[PDB]
Amino acid sequence: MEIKRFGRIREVIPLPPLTEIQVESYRRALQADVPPEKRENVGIQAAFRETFPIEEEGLVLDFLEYRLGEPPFPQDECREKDLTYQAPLYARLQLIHKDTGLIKEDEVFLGHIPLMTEDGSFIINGADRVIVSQIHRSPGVYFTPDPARPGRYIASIIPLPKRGPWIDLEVEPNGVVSMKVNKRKFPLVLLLRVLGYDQETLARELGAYGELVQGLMDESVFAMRPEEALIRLFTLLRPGDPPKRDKAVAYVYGLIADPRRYDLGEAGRYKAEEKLGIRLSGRTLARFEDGEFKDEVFLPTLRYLFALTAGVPGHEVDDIDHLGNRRIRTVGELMTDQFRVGLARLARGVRERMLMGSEDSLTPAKLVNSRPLEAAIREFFSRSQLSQFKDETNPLSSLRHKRRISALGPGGLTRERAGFDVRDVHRTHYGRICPVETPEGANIGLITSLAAYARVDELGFIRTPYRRVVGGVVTDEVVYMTATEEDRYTIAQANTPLEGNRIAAERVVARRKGEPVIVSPEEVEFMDVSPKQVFSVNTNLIPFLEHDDANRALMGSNMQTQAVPLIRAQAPVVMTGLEERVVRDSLAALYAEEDGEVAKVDGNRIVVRYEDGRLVEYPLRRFYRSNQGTALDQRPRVVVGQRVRKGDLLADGPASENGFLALGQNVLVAIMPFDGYNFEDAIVISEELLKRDFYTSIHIERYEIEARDTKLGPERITRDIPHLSEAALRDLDEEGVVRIGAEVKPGDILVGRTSFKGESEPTPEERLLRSIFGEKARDVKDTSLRVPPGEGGIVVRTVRLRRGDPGVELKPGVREVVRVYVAQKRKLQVGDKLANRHGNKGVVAKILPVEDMPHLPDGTPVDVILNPLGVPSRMNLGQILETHLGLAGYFLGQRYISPIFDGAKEPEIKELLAQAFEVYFGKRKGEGFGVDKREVEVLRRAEKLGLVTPGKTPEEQLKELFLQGKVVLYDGRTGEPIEGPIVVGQMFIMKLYHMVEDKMHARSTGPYSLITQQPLGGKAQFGGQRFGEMEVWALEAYGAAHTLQEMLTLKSDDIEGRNAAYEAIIKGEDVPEPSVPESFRVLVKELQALALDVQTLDEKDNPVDIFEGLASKR
Amino acid sequence: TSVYIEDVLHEFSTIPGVKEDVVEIILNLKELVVRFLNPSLQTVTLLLKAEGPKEVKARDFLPVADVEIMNPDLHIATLEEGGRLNMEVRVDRGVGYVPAEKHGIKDRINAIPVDAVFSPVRRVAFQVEDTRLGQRTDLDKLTLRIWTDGSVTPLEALNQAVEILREHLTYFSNPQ
Amino acid sequence: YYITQVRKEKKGAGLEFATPEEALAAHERGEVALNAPIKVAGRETSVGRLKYVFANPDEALLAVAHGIVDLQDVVTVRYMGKRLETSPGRILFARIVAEAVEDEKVAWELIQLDVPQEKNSLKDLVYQAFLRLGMEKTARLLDALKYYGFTFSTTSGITIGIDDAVIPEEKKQYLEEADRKLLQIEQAYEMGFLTDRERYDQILQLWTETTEKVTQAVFKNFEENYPFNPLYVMAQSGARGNPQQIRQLCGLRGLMQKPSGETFEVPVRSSFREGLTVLEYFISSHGARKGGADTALRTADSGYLTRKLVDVTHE
Amino acid sequence: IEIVVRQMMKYVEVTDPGDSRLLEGQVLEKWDVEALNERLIAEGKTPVAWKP
Amino acid sequence: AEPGIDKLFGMVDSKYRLTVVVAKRAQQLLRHGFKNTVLEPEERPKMQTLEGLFDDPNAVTWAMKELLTGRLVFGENLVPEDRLQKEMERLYPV
DNA sequence: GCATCCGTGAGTAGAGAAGCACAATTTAACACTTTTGTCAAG
DNA sequence: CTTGACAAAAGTGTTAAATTGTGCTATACTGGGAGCCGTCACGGATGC
Ligand SMILES: [Mg+2]
Ligand SMILES: [Mg+2]
Repeated sequence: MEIKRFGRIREVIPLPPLTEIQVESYRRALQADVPPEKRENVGIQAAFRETFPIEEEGLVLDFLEYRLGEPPFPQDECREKDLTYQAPLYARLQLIHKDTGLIKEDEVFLGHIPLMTEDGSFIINGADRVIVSQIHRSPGVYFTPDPARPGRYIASIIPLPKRGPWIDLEVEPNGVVSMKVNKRKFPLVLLLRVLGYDQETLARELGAYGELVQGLMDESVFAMRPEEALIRLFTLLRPGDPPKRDKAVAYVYGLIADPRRYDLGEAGRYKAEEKLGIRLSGRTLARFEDGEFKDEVFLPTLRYLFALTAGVPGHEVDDIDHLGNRRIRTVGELMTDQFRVGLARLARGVRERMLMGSEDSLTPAKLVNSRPLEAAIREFFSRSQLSQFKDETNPLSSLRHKRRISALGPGGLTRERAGFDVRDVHRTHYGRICPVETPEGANIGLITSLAAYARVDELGFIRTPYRRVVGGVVTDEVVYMTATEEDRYTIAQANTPLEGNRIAAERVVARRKGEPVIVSPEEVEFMDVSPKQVFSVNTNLIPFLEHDDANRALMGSNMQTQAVPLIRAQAPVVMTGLEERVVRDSLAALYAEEDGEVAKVDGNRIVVRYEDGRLVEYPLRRFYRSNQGTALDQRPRVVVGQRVRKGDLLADGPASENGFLALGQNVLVAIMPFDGYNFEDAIVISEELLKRDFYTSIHIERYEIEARDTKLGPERITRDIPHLSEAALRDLDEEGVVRIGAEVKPGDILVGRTSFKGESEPTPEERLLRSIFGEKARDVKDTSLRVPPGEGGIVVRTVRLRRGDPGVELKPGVREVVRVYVAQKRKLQVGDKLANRHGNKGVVAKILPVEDMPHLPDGTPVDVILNPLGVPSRMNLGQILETHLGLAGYFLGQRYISPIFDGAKEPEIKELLAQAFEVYFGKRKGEGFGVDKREVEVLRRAEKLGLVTPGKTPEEQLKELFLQGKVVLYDGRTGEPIEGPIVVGQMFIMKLYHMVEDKMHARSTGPYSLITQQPLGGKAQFGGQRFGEMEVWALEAYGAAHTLQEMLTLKSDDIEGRNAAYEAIIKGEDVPEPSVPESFRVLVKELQALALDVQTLDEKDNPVDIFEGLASKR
Repeated sequence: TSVYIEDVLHEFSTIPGVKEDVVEIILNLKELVVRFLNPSLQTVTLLLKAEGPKEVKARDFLPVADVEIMNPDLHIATLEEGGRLNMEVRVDRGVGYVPAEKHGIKDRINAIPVDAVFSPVRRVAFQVEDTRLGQRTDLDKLTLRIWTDGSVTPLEALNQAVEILREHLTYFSNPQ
Repeated sequence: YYITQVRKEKKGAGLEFATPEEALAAHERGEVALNAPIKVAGRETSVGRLKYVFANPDEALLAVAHGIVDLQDVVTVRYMGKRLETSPGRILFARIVAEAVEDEKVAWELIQLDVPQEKNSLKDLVYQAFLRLGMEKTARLLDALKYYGFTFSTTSGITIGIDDAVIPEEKKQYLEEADRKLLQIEQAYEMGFLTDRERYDQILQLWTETTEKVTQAVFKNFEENYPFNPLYVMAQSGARGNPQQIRQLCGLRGLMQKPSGETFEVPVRSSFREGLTVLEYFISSHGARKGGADTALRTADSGYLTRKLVDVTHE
Repeated sequence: IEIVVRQMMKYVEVTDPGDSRLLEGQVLEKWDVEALNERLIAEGKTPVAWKP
Repeated sequence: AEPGIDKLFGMVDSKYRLTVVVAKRAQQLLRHGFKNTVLEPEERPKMQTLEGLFDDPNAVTWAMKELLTGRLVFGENLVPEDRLQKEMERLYPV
């Protein structure tokens, strides 16, 4: 099956590593491989050099170097033992006695740094996790216009998040400039005097604008000394504190001049110098040297604000949503920030520990307590919003999750504060953030994906590549450049015709500061690398993207993540060219390290004899359960003795076919209504799909149970469960666990556990019951683990971890834990959700036998029937073009690669359809068959609909229909043809993770809440359905008073009513009259706890006791 | 309908020395075409014992009386040096498509039920032409095209189909 | 709708004969089509009305089963004691309503025979049946319409191909005409006759009119050349789609708005069938994101409003 | 809409208490003041003056 | 739709009165084991069971069909509630 | 009259970091009868 | 149907260890700490 490639744009550079946003950022933070003496002042190395040295003010604790040891356990062991894949951290510290002059050095153990895997994820407590990158306003100096009053501008100084206060400079109507700090507004003149500025200095610099300087020349404080002006400012900031020079200087220094508390950041410092045209020595608003304050940024900030207000040409306002003003915090920065917080907490503990207790005899090991450092690190990787449970339904799911950009999280935004501006597609998202990929709903515009060619720089600004154009010729020089730098050039489109390297078109479509313009070739300075850089990886996997509406392209890209791996997964007939790169960069498949020969091939492992001679054995991940329950296995794709080159595929990963991403099946699709089973996005499939095991997926469910220490005796995991027969214990082995390979159904025991019964005398009816039968009550009860309803399958793995095992850190009181893995082979059934890459989704509503499906005249039935009514409103025409191209490739036996926006056009598809007709119909002629009578009838209608040209032969008219993607289709039920030609072709359809098997739930009676006594929620807890306010409104509107009262009382929280209702039903009786809900009783008692006398009265205003006399004191 | 492999407990496992896992092997076995030469034969068990390194095919099953393998060249598994494959494949006779969850046939404890597609017919197409006789030209020429796996010839399948329809037409005889 | 819409032909439309036999003779030679509008003496008729006169609906539908006529061909059928010039499909629809309500005379008054059955007409039929017959008979009628509606849509031959989104020949003329007038605005702008905002408003009005004319051309092309086109039939019947969505598939995408709300000067000149360019797709992405953001915030505001209304009028 | 608008106009403001215990500017339902006025007129006392 | 639902709605001034009458009659039928029914033996509702054709156990179905016959009298303050319950028990023992 | 701070509200489902001494009180191990419960005897 | 007497079961009174509660440490030490932030409109009051 050959692959035909479409497209005319030549990409000079390939896609960058798709996980480099995760991998490279964490490498830069750790710096684990670079020797300590060559480590740069970034990452956790910067954290050590910032908090250290710790001075008592004559004991100094200095930092020299750190090192990271090898992880205690491998990644597979951490997953199996619920451990964190982490590396021990040791810091080599020295304690300096400034009085004596003696230095003692030792290496202290600071804890464990979690390690990133090769694919770019973390294993936290045995679970795979991904740290999502965060987007926020970049630090620096910004100048936005005052909305309340026109003609006025406000200066904003933003440091790194949680690394200083936000500062506002505004020109008050009185003419004096004001500085707002910590919600306290005060005149900047006072602070500006503190930093050593006289009357002539301000006039010499800011006096060339107009009346603005006159409001900055209040001589009431200019004659005042800076020292008392510093104290005077200290009173305004925090009023009431006793004015002391030592305390006042510390507060001001810690507010704007302390690098340990205020940090403008490398990105913030660079933005400040670029905007104000200055050069900062550090990353603080001011420096404190020689016992006095020197200005760093306030004067240039006020100079810019005055010039902006005056109206000089070189000054302009700042768009805060401009992507040059928004930066990305990657995993390395997020971990480093939390590492610094923990290090600061550790330093504070060291400082308070080094000022008391055996001062002469102190060591860095004794002073340093690493628990605050570990607690902050553990908190970040476990309970942070940006630390998310890894989505690994399929390899594309994990790849997307690592490239996600979130505006939420700690230090970011909340939906309430997220308006139409942070949620919108800014013009600078072009080539940096995918415009279409985003979660529809409350998260639209807040969680986004990095563009395919985009990369995050050191400062956190997303750069996109462009080809340099000089003299009208497009060169191979590629420049990665930010949005603010992009605004300075005229950038042409990647589709501009070129004769070699010279631009051929006289009129070139280009962008100038995001606006589309028509320019000459000599005015073009840069060119787009490819159409693919505008979109993310998921969107780049949608063929004929240019023919789909953006709202439906959003759905198609998102649902590719939800596709489950299939046992017979196939790469799509129509591809975009990124299928191989997604598999390669996801690290789910296995490739040869260099050239060599395969020595051993097995389902468990592959051994390759490389040219250098070393034997490398690659264990194969087999039937591994992902975070979503999908089975992730690698199947070998080589044979013994086969010669492989460097990078050649050795074993396909999940949802991959010969190194190509395979998220679904390639099936024959007929676009036509079918008896209402296609109604409103419903999908009709053939039974032939189940016969050959398409859309069949393997899912593994994990069940866990613990044997605990109890005050009544310890729980025992054993096969001897009281009061059960041999049939219930048939599949349990001698240890009480179900045997591996046994088929389990709901209600079957997975593992037997007996718990000692609580000491409680039995009811007299039970006592007589045991007395009659002469059976002594046992001391243990059945607390074994059973299959929940609607679940089951085949037991494939049993994991038993016991207390005292190496590396097994069980919680106290737990003797052992048993984990059982149950695998089920799920076939496609009614209610399962199918989707394609173009946003067309629906559930299977009907499965037909092969003889019922519409079939081709040659006898080939279709596989899937799709409703044509889902096309016109959704405006996603790419599925139609995929169907047309798929039809041609079905008969020509070939697949196609059509890149988005540069690929197969209709003239190219129709000429392929012409060749496909010669095998579709030319084969029929050779076999000795003419034109069907049924085909003649369809052609008679076809010329009446204007689909074929009158006067042509039936063969020519059939060819005309084929070039339109339409064929004569017969009804399998009647044998008669469909009255009009039907678009029949081959389309790639995915099976999504939303399955009716995991979503069906029902409950009659079950667990109830502790306080409200209402049924719990969720299928896992066997809970009831929530009957909310709107559902109550529906019954009120219907007038169903008694139906409403049952749900309020009899079925939710009437303890007496629900017990009596159940007993009445099982006796064949009608349910009794309901009583007061228990939630109302809770409300009354809670209202009484608020010192409110709430009493229910009768017709005569007399109190009525709704507590049955149980709360009345005698 | 059922397959048992020595030292294999379920279908979600791999066999040492065998490139394919049990799921893939079962998928290969679903393509096996077995022809019963005895009309009274209802169930047969095919025994396969192979040792690596070899590419075990459908022809490597032990011969059975009145049983013929119609596709001896079908690939079953790839054996690596040091790998062994001892299988007991049970072939039943039936109609329609019976999933493994319905019949659940296990000849022994570790036998794996297999979804069964008993239909030998692979594809059917019928063609109608404009034939003429005498002075009337609206007559029909019917041409039935039958593709079968080879265990049943297309002529036999057509004869059985005619009999099934003929028997169903006798159901309209006695009114109630 | 498919079985109730009548076919219109143009092979011999507007040609006049003298006797009905002469009109039938022309149809035999292929000069005039079966449903082509003709005049026998002074009355506008067609070949199908004269050639096929059926004594009852059963005979008319028997001919359809035997392939002589289609459900959409206009013929002569005697029904309810009246000589009706309608199609068998329209006669078939009358029998569907009559058998569903088990009353032939009342069902005759409940339907509009001489129009294709669309969303509004079917809604009117359901409401009229409810008033005259009650819920129980209306429910049976609804099930009968559902059964036949699903049955005929399956065998109708309704599909969606790329050629079904027919591009009118007037789009190229309008785009060239708009380009010529676009240069006029730019030429006048350089002459000082109009300001910057006047130029911006002039371009938007030019493209707004061009967008509307293309929409008319798309539906006019369907009306005269492809009356049974899938997109046209779905839009006219009220099943799926609106003229705005049909234009984006067959005409042009149109003007797009910037994130600030300002409209881009250059519209997206390509439809979904032709395929947008990379720049046009990104330009259209601002509106798609804005619409989705509007939808998310509107549901909370609408739900909040509903709860206020419930809590003020619940008594 | 009229059902909701009816609830939006349900309250009135007292402009002149008259011979009642109400206060000028007090807000109360329209029905109550009309019912209160009926008793006041039925005994000769000054009715409450109110505005919608 | 329920059989004769249009006729059921036409016999009451308020549609919710029909529901009250049907529900109260259904519990009267359930209380007395369908022995107080006004339906003739050929008029009793039936359901199809594998063993055979048996009486319909749904009293709501019985109550709706009884009201269609017209042998039931409904209204407010017809008879005292205590007198009604006692008299039905006597003439229809259960 | 107006300008400002505070308070209120913003859709529904589901799935998810001191020892130590000593006294005072309680627990648990004993012994003890004393008490039910029970199997011979009539 | 009473012995009756008899061992187990249960109650009970000491006594011990164990657990728990409380007091007390004598160079001099004398005003904290973390935040600090991207929504918007709406009453309602509180003063100016
Ligand atoms: Mg077979
Ligand atoms: Mg005639």
